[PDB]
Amino acid sequence: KITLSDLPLREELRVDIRLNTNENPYPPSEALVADLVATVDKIATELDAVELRDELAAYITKQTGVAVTRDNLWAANGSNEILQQLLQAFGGPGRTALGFQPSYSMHPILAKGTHTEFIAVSRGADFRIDMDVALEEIRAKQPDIVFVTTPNNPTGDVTSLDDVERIINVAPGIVIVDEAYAEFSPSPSATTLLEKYPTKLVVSRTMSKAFDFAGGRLGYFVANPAFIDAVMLVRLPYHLSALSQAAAIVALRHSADTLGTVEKLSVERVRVAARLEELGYAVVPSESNFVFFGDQHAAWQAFLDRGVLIRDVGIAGHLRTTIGVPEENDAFLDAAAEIILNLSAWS
Amino acid sequence: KITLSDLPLREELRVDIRLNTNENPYPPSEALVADLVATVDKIATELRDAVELRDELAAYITKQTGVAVTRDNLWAANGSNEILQQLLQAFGGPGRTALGFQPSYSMHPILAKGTHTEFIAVSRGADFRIDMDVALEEIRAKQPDIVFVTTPNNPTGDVTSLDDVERIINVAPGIVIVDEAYAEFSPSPSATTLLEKYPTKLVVSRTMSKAFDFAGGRLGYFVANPAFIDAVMLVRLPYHLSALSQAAAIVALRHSADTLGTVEKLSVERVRVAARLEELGYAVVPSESNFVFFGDFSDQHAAWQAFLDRGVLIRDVGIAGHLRTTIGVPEENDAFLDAAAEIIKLNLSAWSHPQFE
Repeated sequence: KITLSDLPLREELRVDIRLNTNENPYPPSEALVADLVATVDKIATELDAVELRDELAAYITKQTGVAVTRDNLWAANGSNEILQQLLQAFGGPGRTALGFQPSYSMHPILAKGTHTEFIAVSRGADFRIDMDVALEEIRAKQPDIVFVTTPNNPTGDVTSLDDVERIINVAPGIVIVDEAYAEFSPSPSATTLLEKYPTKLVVSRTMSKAFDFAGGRLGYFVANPAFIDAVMLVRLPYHLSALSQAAAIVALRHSADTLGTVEKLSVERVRVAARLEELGYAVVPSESNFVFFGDQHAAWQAFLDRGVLIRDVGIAGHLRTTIGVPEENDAFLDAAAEIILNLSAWS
Repeated sequence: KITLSDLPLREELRVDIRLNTNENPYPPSEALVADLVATVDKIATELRDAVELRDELAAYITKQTGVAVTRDNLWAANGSNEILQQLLQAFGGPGRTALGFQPSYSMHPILAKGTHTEFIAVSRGADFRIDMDVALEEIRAKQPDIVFVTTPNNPTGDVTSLDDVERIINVAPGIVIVDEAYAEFSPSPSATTLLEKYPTKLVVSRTMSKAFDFAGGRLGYFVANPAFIDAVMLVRLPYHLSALSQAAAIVALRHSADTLGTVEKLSVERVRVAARLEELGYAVVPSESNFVFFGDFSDQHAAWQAFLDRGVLIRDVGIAGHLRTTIGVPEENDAFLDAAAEIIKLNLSAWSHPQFE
């Protein structure tokens, strides 16, 4: 009986209240569900994602205030797939992508699958991008792709558009601004910078943190139309099924009810962060649906013992709690107050 | 005007009766639709690696092929292209090659470009079957890391025997992907029967999108030794397949019995359409898919226009002298055969203007 070692693999490849995944805990609207079931019924009975892209452009126009059309919009099965496609067109063998740590956007499987070398530059002690290092490294390394995540995961930190523009101007290739968590932030979108940096800027977005549509998922990006032409050369034909498209379309036409719940999540974040600081925790200012706090795996166990699952992102001294409904949020705040000591590391 | 040349692109990247896409034209069962809407409602209201879908796919394949498999032999992705991409990422890629037999639709050029696998093509013989001497010679010569065999083949409809497949496997040094996208319509046994014997080499690729119809869901999958699931797990995008996509595929699978009845009906109709084309005087490649590949036209695009003029959309696959008609409902099939009859005595020609620079 055979193991992986026997196959010709490429050699380089050798409980109750859960606030640990960064998703919208609120139930979907009756009108959403109703539209969903009626749309599947119609599609189930049988009579490049143009319609979905119209809808995504509409959603972004109203969300960001930047007027875009389907020509600026590109959809895939998820954010990882959006990024894969961009790395295939603009990264890959002999090319590099540079990002700022800690970040969840540059998943290692993307490098391996696309053969793009990933370069990491540490954020500063405040978990914010250190602009002097950032611009020096980009100028040193001439990376083909620069990633900026804002708001950042796991830290929640936003980077100003002025700083983003700085990064774009020194960046020789493309820049992917990852706004997965942008819905929860009051700050303006980098979509406002597209007109000025058409050959460079791609704004990456997702429906999977704010929306909830029968377990649908959708990653998308906003860019100059030429970027759509580019990823069309690498995208898998019929990558996006009619079903996936339809269901994303339904979610997007009920986005008004979705944006009400993200408003509620955003207000609750401000609260949870403040209270953590009262309790004496050091909390990175956030504009996401989560908080990054501490000064840890032991602490993570403590919370779990009290029936509260948050996330250990493997970053020393800190843990990430995603904002939930208020009862969940208080239940978290209870555990955290009492969770505040040393203990040594063995081999 | 800003264009694609202004971006830092990788330099190598620089009517009524439609019988032209190879899908099942029959309506879904009321029970299917009912289950689908109830499932989505349940999932929509909100109470690791597609394990449940894979249990159900394994059950399907066990019944269909007769070869006993579990979820550990089964791997699911959004479609066949995605299944192939993942395999090429694990087993192909920079410095490696994949060899196929033309004409075939399985090795899409975008797969080569996205994965950086070099594709090699070997021509099928004058009968549109794999010419085994040339096949085995070229595998020997090239030592390709991946060999593709599509059976039934698209666009030709031709099946390759398991004996010939085994010959190909034994000379192939890397892996062999047998693409059985169209297998449901064929009476011949599945290469899943060969899995036990060739665990380190053989992957059988399958899809639901030709036979099933489930709210515009799509689902590609493969059947193999469990070690192959371990392999593609290293390259697959986490959460590549949505709960929704999985759910819907599971509903289609639990109503398979209804779907298999409609494929039976499509398969009987194929035998008819093919025979009648041969009566009319058309040369028809023996098929076991849901389509027929026929002609010896002078200008086959002209012929394609003729059919369309008569309200019948078939497919021009850009192969000289031939066109591909996918089998539909019997009325559609007769409507096709009518036009086919009229067309076989015309001396159609419709040259285009040439390329002005």
